[PDB]
Amino acid sequence: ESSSSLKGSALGKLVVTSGLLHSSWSKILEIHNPPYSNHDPGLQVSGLEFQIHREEKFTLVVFSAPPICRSSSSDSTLLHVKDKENPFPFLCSENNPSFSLHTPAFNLFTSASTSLTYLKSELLQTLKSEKPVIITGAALGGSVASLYTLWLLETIEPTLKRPLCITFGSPLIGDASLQQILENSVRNSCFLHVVSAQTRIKMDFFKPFGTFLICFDSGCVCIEDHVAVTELLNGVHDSGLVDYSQVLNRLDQSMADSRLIPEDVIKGIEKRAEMKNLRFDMMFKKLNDMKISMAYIEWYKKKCKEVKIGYYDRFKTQLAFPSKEFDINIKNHHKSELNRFWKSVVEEVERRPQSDASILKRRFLFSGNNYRRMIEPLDIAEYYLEGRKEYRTTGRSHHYVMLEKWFGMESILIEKERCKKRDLSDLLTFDSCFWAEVEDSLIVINQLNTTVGMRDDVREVLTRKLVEFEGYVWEIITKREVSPEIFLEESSFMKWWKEYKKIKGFNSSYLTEFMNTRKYESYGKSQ
Amino acid sequence: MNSNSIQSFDALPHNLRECFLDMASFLEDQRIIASTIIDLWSASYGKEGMNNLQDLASRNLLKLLPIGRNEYEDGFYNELLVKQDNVLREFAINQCLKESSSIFERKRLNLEIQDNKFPNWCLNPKQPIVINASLFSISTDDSFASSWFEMDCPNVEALVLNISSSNYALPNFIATMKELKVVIIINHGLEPAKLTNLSCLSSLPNLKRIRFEKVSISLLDIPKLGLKSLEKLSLWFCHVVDALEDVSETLQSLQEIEIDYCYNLDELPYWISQVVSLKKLSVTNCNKLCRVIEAIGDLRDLETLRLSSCASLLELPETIDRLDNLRFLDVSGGFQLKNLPLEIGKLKKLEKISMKDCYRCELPDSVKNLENLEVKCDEDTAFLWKILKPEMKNLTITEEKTEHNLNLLQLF
Amino acid sequence: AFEALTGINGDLITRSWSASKQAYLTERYHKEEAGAVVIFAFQPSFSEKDFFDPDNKSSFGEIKLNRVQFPCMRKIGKGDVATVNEAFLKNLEAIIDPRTSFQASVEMAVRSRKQIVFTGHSSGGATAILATVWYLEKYFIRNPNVYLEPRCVTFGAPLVGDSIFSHALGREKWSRFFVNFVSRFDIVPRIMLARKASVEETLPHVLAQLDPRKSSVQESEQRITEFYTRVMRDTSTVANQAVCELTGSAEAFLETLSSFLELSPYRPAGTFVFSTEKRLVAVNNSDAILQMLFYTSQASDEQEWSLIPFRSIRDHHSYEELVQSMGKKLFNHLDGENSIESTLNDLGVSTRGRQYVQAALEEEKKRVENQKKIIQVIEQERFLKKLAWIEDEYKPKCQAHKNGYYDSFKVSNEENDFKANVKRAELAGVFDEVLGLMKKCQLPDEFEGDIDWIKLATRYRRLVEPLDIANYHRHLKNEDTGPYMKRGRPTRYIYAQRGYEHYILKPNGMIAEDVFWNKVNGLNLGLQLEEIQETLKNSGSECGSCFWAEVEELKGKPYEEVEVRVKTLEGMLGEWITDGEVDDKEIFLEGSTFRKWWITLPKNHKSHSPLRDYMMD
Repeated sequence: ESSSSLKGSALGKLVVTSGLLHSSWSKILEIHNPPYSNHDPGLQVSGLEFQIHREEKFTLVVFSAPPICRSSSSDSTLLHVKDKENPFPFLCSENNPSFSLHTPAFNLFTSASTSLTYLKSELLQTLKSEKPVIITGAALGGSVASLYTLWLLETIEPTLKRPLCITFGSPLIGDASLQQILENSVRNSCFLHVVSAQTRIKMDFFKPFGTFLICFDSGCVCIEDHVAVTELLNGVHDSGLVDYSQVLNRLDQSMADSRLIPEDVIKGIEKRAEMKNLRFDMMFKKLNDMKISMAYIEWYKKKCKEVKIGYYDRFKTQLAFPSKEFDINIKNHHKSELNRFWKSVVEEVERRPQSDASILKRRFLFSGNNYRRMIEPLDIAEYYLEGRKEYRTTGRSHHYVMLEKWFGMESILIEKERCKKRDLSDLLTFDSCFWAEVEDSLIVINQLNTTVGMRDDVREVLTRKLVEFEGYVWEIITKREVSPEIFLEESSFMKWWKEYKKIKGFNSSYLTEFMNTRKYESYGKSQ
Repeated sequence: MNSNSIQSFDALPHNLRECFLDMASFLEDQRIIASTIIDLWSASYGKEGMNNLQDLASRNLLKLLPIGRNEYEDGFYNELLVKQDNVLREFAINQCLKESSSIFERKRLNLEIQDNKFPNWCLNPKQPIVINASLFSISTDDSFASSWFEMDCPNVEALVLNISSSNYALPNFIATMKELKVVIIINHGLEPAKLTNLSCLSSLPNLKRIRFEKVSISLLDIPKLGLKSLEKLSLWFCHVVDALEDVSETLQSLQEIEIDYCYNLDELPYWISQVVSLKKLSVTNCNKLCRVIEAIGDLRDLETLRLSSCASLLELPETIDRLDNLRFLDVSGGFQLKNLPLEIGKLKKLEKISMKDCYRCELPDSVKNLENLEVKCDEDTAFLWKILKPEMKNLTITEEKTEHNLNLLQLF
Repeated sequence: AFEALTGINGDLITRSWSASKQAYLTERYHKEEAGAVVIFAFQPSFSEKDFFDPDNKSSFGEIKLNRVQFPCMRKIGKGDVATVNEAFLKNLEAIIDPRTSFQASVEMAVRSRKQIVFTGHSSGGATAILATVWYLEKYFIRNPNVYLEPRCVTFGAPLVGDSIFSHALGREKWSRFFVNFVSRFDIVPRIMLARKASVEETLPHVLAQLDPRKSSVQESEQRITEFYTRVMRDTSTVANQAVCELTGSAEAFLETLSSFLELSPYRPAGTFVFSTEKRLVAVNNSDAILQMLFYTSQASDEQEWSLIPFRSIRDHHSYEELVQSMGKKLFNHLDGENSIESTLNDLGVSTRGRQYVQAALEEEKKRVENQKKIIQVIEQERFLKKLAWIEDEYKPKCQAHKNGYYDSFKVSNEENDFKANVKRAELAGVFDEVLGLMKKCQLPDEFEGDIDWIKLATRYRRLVEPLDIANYHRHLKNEDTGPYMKRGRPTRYIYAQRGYEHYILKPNGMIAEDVFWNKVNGLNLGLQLEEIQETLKNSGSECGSCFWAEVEELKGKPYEEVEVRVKTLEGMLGEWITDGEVDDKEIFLEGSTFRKWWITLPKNHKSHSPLRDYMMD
């Protein structure tokens, strides 16, 4: 009666009546039972066998491999994001910079990357054309086919069709780190590992990923929850060849029985499923609180403009030298809550996009973009107080980077017009690393003045980084892409300008005219 | 001025206009945490002070502004601000001036020292200098060098030190204030004021309340001062320096500790856990406090434990399960609080848990044991308790929603 | 008891079955007057063209209803229209064609206040279903009376509409009018769950075998058995997908599978009455009916399996028996009884089939539970107060400042402005939660038609959409993500608008878009109709709540750029004020952005403007 157990049996039936199992398996049979043979003495004569079947409404790819060592073939290859032997750099994460693959399967994939690289482009085009692609394999053949599928999942946009990998009694492929990377992920949904109910797998290092079709004489169950799959299939290495022709036949009968799966396991799936649903709903309701926190931060910022320091500076100053309570609440209540929230948003939606067409839906994408421009400067202020350097290229928290990339991608497609006479008092600077540029230039100015024994060559680089920054500043003013608040008396930008005036020289500077004449006092105001 | 400044003062009952007159010991547009005024009023008026503060509010002699839940009923007043219009405050200052034409006979003496220019009465030749005042306030500025005169202050029951300096040495004539019941020291300066000569407080036999605001002190060294009659200690927005001889029967009267906004506090001093007489311990808005020592279980008579809005406090000491007398556990604001103590259910006198934003807090199985329990929380946090309820004897879930306003901006 | 559920009484049942039989002889339709009852019975057809239209390229012969003559057959907020079997619909169209008497006979029965009934057997039943909604759209929704309610009674009808179709009959409260009798094994109610390509080989033969005026020249076993097997296999697939999709569950492998599945869209519409030798079992819940369509037509032993495809054809003609044996049968209402177990056992449903049917019914109970939860929140004072504060405190005070609450909010000076923004976000959260549930179909079908809800949303929209437009512009979101009327507007507001428009306009059979374009043409703007429609794209002169956005898009641009839009806006402001969409105490204030932009307009326009008296200058 559990909505999970119901869904599992109904989904198993769906897969079976699919015909995906009969398609895949009959092609696998053809590798070793060729349909057409010729007996010409002339035409007749360990590694990877493979065959492409370009059918009419799909392209199927079978991989096959030599039968596996049973007593001790566990072997593990470690793949680090910075390793160049790594074919799956895109799979790695900040929490998961490395993972491990069963080494026979891995080496079998690598050897064959040649001549199948070509295949990869076609398949992607095939998918791009809206034509399905299945990739399949028995045993270590399935292991290799799964590695190949992963190889095809480099770019996941919610709008690109995705390959389906179907496996038959394969061994495990990834470790616990691969599992974590793939969990609850669109990638994870590309793999169906058909296994027999009586099959057992030793699972002390290799861990299940993807969906599992667990087959009984009475029928099958589609299980997506990986701890349930561990529960049902972990034993002590008790493999037995399973003729999957026989399994497919018995599924076909469907004349399923009661209690295919133990109750406790079902309960667990249901519990974890419902926690996940509630977590999703919570993210949606908690967005409203985050917008309210943003509203408090709006009022902080206006007050900081009124006092002529600016919010970033006030945040920085007050963090270094605490003296007022409001600021401590801004930082430890609202900014903190906002950071946990939006980090979690990004980490979730790059696993499971939010709609057919979008990684992030408009409420999330748009208010995430506002959150970026508003609150990344505070994280920059913290970053520079800590004495860290080079924020843009070495320091950005990932979630800010994703929110920027996604908003840019969508912005390409948005009809908008900026009015050249709008008051910009409330503009949120588009380059949310702007303050990092200010702080870096301050640092270089200190290096110029305070460093003695500096070589001439370095000084020139420093000076041109200086003129570079000046050009960046002038372009963002010209293009009306900075908040007028950078010009407040007490801000770090005005500090930068004071220090720089002394160092700079003899060049056209539309910036210095602009500053010297005070026209910055009119930047962003009209009538 | 207004027809209801002079007239609402002229109608005032005795106690209310004395309180109004107390308001003259605060600075212009000071943001007064109500705790300050309650402490001050405590000696003369007991528990009626919040009543008096509300009375003065409702007849428009002062303004009250809540900056949080403000459940004043529990006895916490850190979440209410008091402001007074500077016209009313100047009126009060001049009422205090006209109560006596002799500064030596005045009941309320408000002394002010700018650029180290002491008033002429302080420099008088015919020592001894003896003042009659009951309420004594001293405002010094940021260039003040703490070069005090000598005087006797036999009648002072309440002292308000308004300080703006990086360094401040308490004046030795405090040691003559045998009748002192309350000491309030608030720093209005940018930098935490480093206090010295706190030992002038050591032998004041009636000293029951101390409140420090935005000063720098050794919290660790507080028991070395004796303070044998102290009933409440409050530290607000104060910087703590790590670190004189231990004393016998330290803080034997200590009954309530409040610590708020102490941003570089990273561990409770051990001596706080060893104050057997302690009834209430409140730590709020201390954002570097990661842990609370488990020695707090030693606090036998504790009835209220407030560990609240501490951004970094991820778990509670398990030994809370020894606080047999605990009535009230307040951990509201613990956005990152992950678990309640495992054996929380052992406590047979716990009547109320407040956890208004602890939406990442898991609930231990023991909570089912607690009976006749009120839980104050938000709806999200309310979710786990809604599930536990049917298994529980007379659980009350009170769902608090936030009241949004701009009042904390006053503290900007 | 039976009449309580269904509104029909066995006398009408038997008369309807009789009239159905008579419609075989007649071409297209037969009329039958029985006192104050007028029965239209529709001729079945047994050609394949009459189930799967030859010109229709889709896999299930479906077509979208025309939104203009079936304006209720859609999801209101979402906008999406119902889908029906194209061949059935074309049959209906041929019948209502004025070259027949059908419409005049209907109008004559209406004037006489007689009860109108639409029946049919097999595909005539399908036509009857469609005819009913046509009648519901032309006569009932206009001026509804008890005298004027129709009754639709079908026997062994194939499925007709999709899930939106069923939803719409639900929301209009029309599904009570539909009673569909199905014998347990009859194939016809199942056929349209199968893909055209699964049965096209064997459909003509079994249709001929189903035709009682047949040769039965070839009586083929394999063809019938083939047909049955394909039908039920496709039916199982649809049912399984439905099980998987019932809860709004994360559906990730299912999504994956979707590329390899192609499932019929048709769903049970109306009340279904399953008949066995023992029982008459009434069922309202469409999802449960679908599961039953699969699970009541199974076999226990192999021998039965051989037999069933054949009973599956004969039972299509079990309806004389049914009509004659109503008093001899055990009647119950599935939806209402606390234990369905024995009821569904007597229908051959497996235990799992029970659990599927059960889950479907429980899903309806949870939709109801969600409604009660929303209602309690909306009912709460704290929710209500926020609207009140905006309405009784924010707006009066902001009017006193003499710029109104739109500009006051936009010039976000005071604490009250902050409180206004916070109320605005909290309310958005509440209505975004309701909209979440509506989008996933986790509220009852009646919800969007519920007048209390319509009124609350309309008050909220009128009051606070202006504040969300102020919020959009005060902080330059229009310069980030465009004009509000295109990518800014919250969907909650469009749902509220559409719900209100539908409630107000359905009694008179017009749709809001057509009302709008007629008013525009009546403005005499003098451009060509397509050119005006292109000038007014994404205008938000379509909604009063959206007025500020139009002003924010027009203000400060050269009058001749925007003359059409200025005049359209002016032209509808009068009724906007009349109806309460726009507040005449706010817009014309000296402070108002609208007033200040309007005095900027050229003098002639102003002289000739409807609004000149309201604003000086």
